[PDB]
Amino acid sequence: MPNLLLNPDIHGDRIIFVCCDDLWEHDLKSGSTRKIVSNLGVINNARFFPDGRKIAIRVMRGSSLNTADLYFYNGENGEIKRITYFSGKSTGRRMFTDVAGFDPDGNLIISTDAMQPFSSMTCLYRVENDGINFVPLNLGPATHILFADGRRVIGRNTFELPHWKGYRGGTRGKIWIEVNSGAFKKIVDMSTHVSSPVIVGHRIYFITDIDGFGQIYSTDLDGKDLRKHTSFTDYYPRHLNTDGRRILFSKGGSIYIFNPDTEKIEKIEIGDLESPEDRIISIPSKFAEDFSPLDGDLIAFVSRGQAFIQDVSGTYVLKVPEPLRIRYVRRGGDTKVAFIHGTREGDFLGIYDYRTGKAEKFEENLGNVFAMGVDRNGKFAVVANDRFEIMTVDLETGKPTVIERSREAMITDFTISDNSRFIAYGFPLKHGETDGYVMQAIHVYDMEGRKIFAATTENSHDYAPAFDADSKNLYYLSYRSLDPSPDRVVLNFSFEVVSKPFVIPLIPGSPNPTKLVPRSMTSEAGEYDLNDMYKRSSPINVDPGDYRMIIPLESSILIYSVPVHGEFAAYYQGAPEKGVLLKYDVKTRKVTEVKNNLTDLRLSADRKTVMVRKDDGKIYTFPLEKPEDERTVETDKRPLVSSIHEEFLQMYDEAWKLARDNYWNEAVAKEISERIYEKYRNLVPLCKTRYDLSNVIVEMQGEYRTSHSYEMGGTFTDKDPFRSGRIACDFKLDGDHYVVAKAYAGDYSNEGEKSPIFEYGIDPTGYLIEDIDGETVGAGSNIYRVLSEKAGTSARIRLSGKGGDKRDLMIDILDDDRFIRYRSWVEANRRYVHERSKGTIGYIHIPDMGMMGLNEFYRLFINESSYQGLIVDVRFNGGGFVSQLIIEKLMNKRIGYDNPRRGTLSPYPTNSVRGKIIAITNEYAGSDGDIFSFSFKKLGLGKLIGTRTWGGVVGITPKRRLIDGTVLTQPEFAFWFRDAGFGVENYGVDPDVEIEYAPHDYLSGKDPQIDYAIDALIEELRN
Amino acid sequence: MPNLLLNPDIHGDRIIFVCCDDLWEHDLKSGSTRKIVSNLGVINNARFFPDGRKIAIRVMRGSSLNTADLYFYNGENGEIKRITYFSGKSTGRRMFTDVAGFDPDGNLIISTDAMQPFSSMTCLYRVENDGINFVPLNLGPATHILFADGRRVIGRNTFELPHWKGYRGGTRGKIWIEVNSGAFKKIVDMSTHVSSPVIVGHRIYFITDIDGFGQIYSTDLDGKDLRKHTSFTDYYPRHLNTDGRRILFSKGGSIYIFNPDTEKIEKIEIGDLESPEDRIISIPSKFAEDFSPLDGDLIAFVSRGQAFIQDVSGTYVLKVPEPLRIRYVRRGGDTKVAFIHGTREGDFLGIYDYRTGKAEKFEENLGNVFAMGVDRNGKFAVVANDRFEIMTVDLETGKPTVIERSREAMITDFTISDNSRFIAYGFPLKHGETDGYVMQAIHVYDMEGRKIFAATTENSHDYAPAFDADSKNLYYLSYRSLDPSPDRVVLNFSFEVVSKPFVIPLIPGSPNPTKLVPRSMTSEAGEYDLNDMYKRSSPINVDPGDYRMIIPLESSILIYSVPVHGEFAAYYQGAPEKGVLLKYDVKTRKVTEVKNNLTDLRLSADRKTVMVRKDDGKIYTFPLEKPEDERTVETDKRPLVSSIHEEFLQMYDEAWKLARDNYWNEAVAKEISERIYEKYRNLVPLCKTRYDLSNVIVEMQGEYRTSHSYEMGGTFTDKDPFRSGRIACDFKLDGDHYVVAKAYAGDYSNEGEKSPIFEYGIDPTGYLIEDIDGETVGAGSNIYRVLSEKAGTSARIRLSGKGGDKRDLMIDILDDDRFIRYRSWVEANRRYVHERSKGTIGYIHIPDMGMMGLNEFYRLFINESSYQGLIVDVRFNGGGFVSQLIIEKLMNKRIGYDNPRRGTLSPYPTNSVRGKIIAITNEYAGSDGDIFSFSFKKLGLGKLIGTRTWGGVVGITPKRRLIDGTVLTQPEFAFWFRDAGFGVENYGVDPDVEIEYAPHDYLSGKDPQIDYAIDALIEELRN
Repeated sequence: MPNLLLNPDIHGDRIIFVCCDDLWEHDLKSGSTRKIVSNLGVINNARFFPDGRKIAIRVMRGSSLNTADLYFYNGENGEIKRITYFSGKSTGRRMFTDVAGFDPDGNLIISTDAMQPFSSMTCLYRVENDGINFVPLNLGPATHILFADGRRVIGRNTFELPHWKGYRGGTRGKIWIEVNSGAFKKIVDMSTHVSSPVIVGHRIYFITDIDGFGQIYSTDLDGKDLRKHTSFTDYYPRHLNTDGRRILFSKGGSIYIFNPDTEKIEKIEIGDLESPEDRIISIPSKFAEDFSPLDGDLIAFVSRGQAFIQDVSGTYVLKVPEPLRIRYVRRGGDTKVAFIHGTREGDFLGIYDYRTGKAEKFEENLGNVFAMGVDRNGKFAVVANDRFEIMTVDLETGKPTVIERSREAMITDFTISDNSRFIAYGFPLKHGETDGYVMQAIHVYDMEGRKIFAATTENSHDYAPAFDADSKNLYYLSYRSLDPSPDRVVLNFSFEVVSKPFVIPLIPGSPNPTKLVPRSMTSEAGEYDLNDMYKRSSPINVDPGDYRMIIPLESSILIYSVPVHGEFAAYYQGAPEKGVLLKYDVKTRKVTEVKNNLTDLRLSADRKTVMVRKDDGKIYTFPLEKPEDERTVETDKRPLVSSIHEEFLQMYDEAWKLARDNYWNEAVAKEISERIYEKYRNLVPLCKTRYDLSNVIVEMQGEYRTSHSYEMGGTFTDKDPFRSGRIACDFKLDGDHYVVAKAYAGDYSNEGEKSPIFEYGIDPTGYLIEDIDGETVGAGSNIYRVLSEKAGTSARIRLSGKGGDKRDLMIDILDDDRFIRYRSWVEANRRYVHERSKGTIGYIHIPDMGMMGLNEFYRLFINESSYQGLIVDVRFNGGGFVSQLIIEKLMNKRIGYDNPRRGTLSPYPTNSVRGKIIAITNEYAGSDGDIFSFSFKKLGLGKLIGTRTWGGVVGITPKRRLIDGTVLTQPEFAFWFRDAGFGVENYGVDPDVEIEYAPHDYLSGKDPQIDYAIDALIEELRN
Repeated sequence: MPNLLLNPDIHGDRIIFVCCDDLWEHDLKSGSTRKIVSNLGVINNARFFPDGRKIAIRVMRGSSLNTADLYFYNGENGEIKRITYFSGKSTGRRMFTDVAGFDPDGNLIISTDAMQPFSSMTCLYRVENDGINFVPLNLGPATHILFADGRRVIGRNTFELPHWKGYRGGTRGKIWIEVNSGAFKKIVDMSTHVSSPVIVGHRIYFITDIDGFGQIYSTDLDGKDLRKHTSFTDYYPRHLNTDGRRILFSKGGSIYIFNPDTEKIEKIEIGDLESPEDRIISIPSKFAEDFSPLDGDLIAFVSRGQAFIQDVSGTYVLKVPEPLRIRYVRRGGDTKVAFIHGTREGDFLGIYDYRTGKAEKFEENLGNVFAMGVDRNGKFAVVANDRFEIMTVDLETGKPTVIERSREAMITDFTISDNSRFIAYGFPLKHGETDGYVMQAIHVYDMEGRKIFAATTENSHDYAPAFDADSKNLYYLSYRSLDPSPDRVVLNFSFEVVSKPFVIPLIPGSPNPTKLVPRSMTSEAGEYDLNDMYKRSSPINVDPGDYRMIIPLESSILIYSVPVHGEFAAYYQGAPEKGVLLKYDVKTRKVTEVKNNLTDLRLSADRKTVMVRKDDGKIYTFPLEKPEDERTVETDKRPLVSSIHEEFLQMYDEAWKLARDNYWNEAVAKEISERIYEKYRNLVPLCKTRYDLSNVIVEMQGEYRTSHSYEMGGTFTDKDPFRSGRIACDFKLDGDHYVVAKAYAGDYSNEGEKSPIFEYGIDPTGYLIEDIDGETVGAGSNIYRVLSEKAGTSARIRLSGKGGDKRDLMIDILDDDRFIRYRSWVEANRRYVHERSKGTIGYIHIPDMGMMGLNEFYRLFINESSYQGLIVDVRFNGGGFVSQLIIEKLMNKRIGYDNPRRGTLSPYPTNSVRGKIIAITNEYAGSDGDIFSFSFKKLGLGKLIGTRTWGGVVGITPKRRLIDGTVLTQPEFAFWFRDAGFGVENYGVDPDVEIEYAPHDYLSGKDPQIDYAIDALIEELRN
């Protein structure tokens, strides 16, 4: 059982590399190997210093390796020391904050965005005093910095891209070079991506897959004389590193060597190194899901692919006796529960009796199940697959019977009548193969006569169907109560609270039960008749809002309400939505609160037990009759047990299946999948850590050669994320004191947009930081570290300005100051554009096409839209989906005015740009950012200035995760531009005018992109 | 900066050893070193298998390394695997559950007490199927098992004893040997302790300090031909281990080699290996203490030697700017706090103003301070030292002035009048230099006239003095309200609730304020007169109970009550005592509850703020006027920061000082201390882990050559303790199924004394365990592991007995079953003694001389005391202090009877033993156990049978701990037996008849000690 070796570095006979997240050293001479450093978290890069004595190491921390920082290793005394306290943000695809290289003097040059507004601004910094001070090289963003003959060699976006093989977009790795002690020239700019550059002698060796596969090449210090050296076919080579003599690298999990002279490729022998305990223990709550209430006051829940029947206490627990991957568990009888078991083949229905033991599992495939339920009389079950089908499976025989198939989306919202006769469900529809919206009409299926009826019309969104106990009327919710709500910032209106409940008696002639129509004055007791029942529909007198569930009770109705709120947290942090359980008494027609702070709710089949999760993450349970009596559902009593190798295989196959099942093009999928499966499956057994699995999985995802194949979430370590103390400032070591080199601030009156020092009425810029919380900082005291240890609290900071000016304030040491830096940048550029255009041009910047973008666009769109000209800077735009909405705005043309008796003119439309517009874009703007760029030109809103953009317009919508919480993504929505097709994908967008931003432009402190834009508009504004 | 190397093992050129809790391997040949295993917790022993390929490792877990288990290491593939799930209990002095040796076949033999009733029964077991099955060798308790010429060599109690150099007690390490394929003979039994035995050729090499220091010796396989090989003088050698050729060992932190042939000693070169981050982060709550409320609703508290001023929230925190070791912090003004700083020299008073910054620290030494307080007007402070002095320190000048010095105990209970004029305190006294009890009388000191007065008489215990706001009357509590409470088991009575409050008006003529004597009917307003004030004393009408504090308020009085409760938990688990704050309204004379679940309480100087800790460990704070409004005091917001090397030095010096300051003999102390200081201080800088420090400290404690020098508590790891699933049963692998070899049970009707399976009315013995919680256990499934994973929960266990008998019950998987095994043993021996003496002899066993002992003694004393003869088995007795109480019982002689008209005779006394008594004792009974043994003979209660006992009769009473919570102990109370002196110490007690318990006696399954006892009594019972 060998390991998965990777990311090596060489120096003489010694060779360091990574295995099991730890760092190892190998001596070709003796042939021995040893672990030189461990227990620091997950390590992915280790670099030999010039002398070959010390080693710079990049280690990641946080459950999902969302944070990272650099460490030093002295192989002389075995000393270990943290160098940076930046807590750089990183993801699988962009593992920023690493070693850039070493300067001639033998000093370490790092690449980080810790002090930058945009993650992609991984600017270069020279490390001094072991992390005490940091001197910027002002060469702009870079991933590698080599030196040759006194010439700086810069590698841009030159990190590996395993997730996207054959990438040819604008963010492809490129190489520049110095020519005139300050002048730079781009020398390697192939059609494909260039990664991991090295210089042996006077040639730069790098990797690219221009020929269709990853190989090693080289060229003189002028990007000329290209040569193809290796000819691999098994796995792409990665992580090139050298010592000046030979080149080192990794492939398919082994460490190889390439001698530039001999041009010979040889594999290093290392054999087995480490085989940790395969049987691991996990905490059920960390991976729990699908919590459901059963009879006898029991509970059912799924975790890490396993299922359990336990009591609220968590003291008596039973595991369902079934192999890996239980997707769903559902009450199917007094002591019987029905489950959904998934395998590489698909999803299958199962049944288990936690009393006897009988667990006969079916074999009839159901495809990819996403919803499952069982009638109250354990006769059959209802299932929804990704084929958009809703079906009934005979819980006795196992024969699934398709009832109806939607052609727009899955039928996951359904309910069964208590008498097991009707099945009401939401049926997504469209009235055209290209409609912009998808309607949803409730459908009712009758088990007798086997026929479908329309409970609702197909003009809006009707959902949450639910029958009453006696099964006499069908209740449901709908967004039909249209009534606009005003926007407090932008002239606009939205449908905020347009949800309302309705009812439909299954017996014609019977009135709305909530209308309290005296029995003596009605003549019900007719007979079921579901024909044209959508005509008998009636609403229930309850104020419009945002309802997600309706539960009909004897003399009351429970409703789940979701108060209006922003979507920022939900969009970026996946933060759960907050609701509250409301009660409506039919008699009194009064509403009340039953339970708040709910983020999820489930209800028993008997309607007597309620199970819910609150905003605190915990799960509770209480009787509907006495909601005051809730208990906490504990599950962390019994350890969760599993096998790494069994889970890793399971996880690989699922990742491999989703990638295949969700790829936008089914054809390409059948081929790529079938051609990459085995190849990458053989590496799984070499994996010992979640990080090992990641390497295998990502490389296999790259085999689809498309954008948006990401891997997020998942548990990679038990190490806590790195902390970084921030006060929105820039420090500089000058003598024996740290000086406030810069004090970031954007809109003083906005929230969280300035150095917390400003609250004390003083701009820290220029002042000298004496000490923090008593401890003196400076020449012999790392301020970065001290601040790190105070992150998230308030500390006393003694400062000193001009003269005898001395301050001693309680400052809030923030955990992050990115946004403050972003806003600072935007406001700077905004001030710049005004002054240079003599107050005739506006400025607006769009960070992404998500909630934040929407925020930033409108934040300035309301003050900048009425200038002679407008600059819509969309550089570094991270994509999203709201581009269409922003374009729609800019699309407006001013065609009139309103003349008031008093006041100023009112432009019509209001959201109309006054004059000429111009867009700025770089290679760091992609996805929706790609779409926005192409559109801006295509619609002729103005000229596009900058550099070709990213080029990944195949959207995604993940709907399933791995048993460890990992959320993988698959390019499922290919964007097709009219008169261009899918051309944008794997290419990007070409600006009308290309304005490069060379390393020398950064050294001169000039932005050639924004300058051109401004100067260009002034020219157009001469008319 | 080198490391502290230790506990090595050798094999050829390779040499494994421990450094920084991790295991390392060194190759003499190449001279290189590497860490072969880490992150398992703290490792102290590593043993090479025969083939030299695999390695057995013993690792400890739990904050205080209170738990341990064994792991395997395959140097071929680098596989790691946990072998045992016993969760063996261990302490610094007795690190049980380790590798005993290897049998001829190359199998691992382990020594553990996991399945034994007494910790000292570290019986031998052969490991099979990598921990699947365990086969007992039935050779009795052993620490080492070697083999030579087909002869078993057993080493009893042969582990190292660094804490007690020159130990010559009965538990001293000894060596036995087989002579007749079943017959054993003791061969090495020197006067001193023999540790770490090895066999090179045909000689056993071990270590002993018979010459006054640790050295290596050897003798033929007959304990003959003694030879002294080494002649060290720097540090004792430890952990001998060999491969058959050369011997390996450690000394003063280095690894050495000894060649039996050459007889040459050589040091192995290893140099620096690991130097972790010196700056560590700790959690304040984990080491907090001395929490105190200040003004402005602020809080003060001490942790890990540091002090802080923070708000209840813990958001605004200030550290007191003072070097290590702040013992106490006390409010001394609006923004000023007084503190007690400790150094190697002693304790000193200090003052800090968290507003300005002025922190002038005094230099006048105060000795060892244990109580400190400041008047309400920040003029002076009151201090109590271990010299038994109470003094006033001028908070301005610094001049301490001794007021009074007790000669019995410290004066820690004192209070200052609000007007700063009187100082009331408890003054411990005796009316004889040999009295059995120490009385305590409240004393009052007047700052004006400077004279002491007697507030109370010296006939009992008067405490908790407290003045009223106006400083007109002095309140206090006393245990004078004598009134006996009946014992529900043993004919006895105790003073349970005899506490009551009293008051003393400082102005003669003034009545008891609580008596509500109409002002119009009294003529107070006299003048202070403290003369014969103890005559004016008066009680306050409040029911007797167990009060710890009394707080006089305007029209009410607060009293801290402690409901009667057992002391088991408090005695063994140090569990805090539970109290409740009560309120007494002077007017209504009615009592009420203010706050419960309190385990500690503090009160502001203004009597308006209350700070308390509840049984949940958290700290709260609430206004006395509105006790319903309490907030939680948080402190874990700001990380606690420190330096390992600065703390380690601090901790060493303190451990070194306490050891010196508390040794029973001052003379011996001055010499030993001064002679061992530097020698062990030079090792501190080599320490990197708490375990490294422990090694140094323990060795230095051993330099006192006395018993009771222990080291408990302290934080050694962040690893959670090992878990062990137990159901009071013994399993045996038979084929492919585990069989219940034994089902332990003691008194079926008592609590926690039988296998939880019994509750289902079935004796598991004989049955076959099929599966647990679904998972099948047996040949290919470690039941020990499975049970471990269900510890502390209830699991479904399928069993199978004779015929088609099959059970399926929900069993409680316990975390431990020691007590159930102990009770089983006692009951077995009890049943045995009855049957063999034909029902004429009783049996009683005393496990220790603590609360449990008291429990077990009376548990059987009431049914066994009236037989013709009695056996008081006190083997394995762990000591304590209640021996005197048990003797007093047995001391009773039956001299009469009560003849009833109906019923049976009543013996007088009731607690009188009917006839002849006989005691059984082994080397595993010590301390009070030692005292009991000597006494039993000395008083002639009967004969003593067994083997010489432990020999450590120098008691301890720790009263101070290290900044990391570590609790060190120092032999402070030397026991002097009349007509024998201190002879018992370092020797033990000699039984009238010596009955050894050889290994062959265990193999025959016979107890020669209990047999002799029974047979001997029958002989005496012939009269």
